[PDB]
Amino acid sequence: SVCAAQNCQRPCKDKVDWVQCDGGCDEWFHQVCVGVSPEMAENEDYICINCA
Amino acid sequence: ARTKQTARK
Ligand SMILES: [Zn+2]
Ligand SMILES: [Zn+2]
Repeated sequence: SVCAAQNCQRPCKDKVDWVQCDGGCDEWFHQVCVGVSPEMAENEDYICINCA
Repeated sequence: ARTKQTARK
């Protein structure tokens, strides 16, 4: 499964993490492909640069 | 945010 970030990779391994943007696009990213750090997305509303 | 983890294979 591929998510919608500019420079994304399709990992498809056992367990991979995703983030939803709360800045408007409501699309899913992988934490690594949209430059999210786990702590940040689980702490604050995550707003991709596209919605920023 | 809204997070998730998809488990494959
Ligand atoms: Zn966004
Ligand atoms: Zn991705």
